[PDB]
Amino acid sequence: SFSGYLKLTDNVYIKNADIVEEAKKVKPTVVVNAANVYLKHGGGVAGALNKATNNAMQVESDDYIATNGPLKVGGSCVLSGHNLAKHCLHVVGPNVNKGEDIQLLKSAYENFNQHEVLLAPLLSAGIFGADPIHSLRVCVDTVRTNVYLAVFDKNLYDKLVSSFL
Ligand SMILES: Cn1cc(C(=O)Nc2ccc(O)cc2)cn1
Repeated sequence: SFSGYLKLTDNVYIKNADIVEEAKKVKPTVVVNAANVYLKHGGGVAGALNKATNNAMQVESDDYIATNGPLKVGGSCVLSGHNLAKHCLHVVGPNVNKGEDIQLLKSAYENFNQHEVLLAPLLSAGIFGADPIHSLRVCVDTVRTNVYLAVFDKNLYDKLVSSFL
């Protein structure tokens, strides 16, 4: 199972880890992708997860978009986890670099409550432009299921743990 995680709360755990390497190791039931509404997995966590699937995630995602249209900011969809997980929960956190409503981050984290356990990144963090300290706070105050957060950046991981209230 998950190893080397620091327990933050009853249900939230955190580790300084590459979520792709963590997914290949754990092979969780659910890996969360930091998706955009178009499921265009170009960069950040999405680009890394997609590259690990040899682009199979993008091929599946394009078929999903062709059939269903784009997701909502704050929404999600369950697709295959390919070689990384049983499922991938593609969750769209607001991208503050695209001027999206930061208040939608709580709605984005609510998607995690539909799954008993997840391996996830901090939503809207990284190239999505939100403050990761704020994202972790929304995560702990919203998610009730067991969430194992992988934070790629060591310096950010240390800042998140040392400032966690
Ligand atoms: C590697 N990495 C660093 C960050 C970061 O520091 N983001 C950030 C954005 C807005 C803020 O108000 C404060 C911090 C995200 N990923």
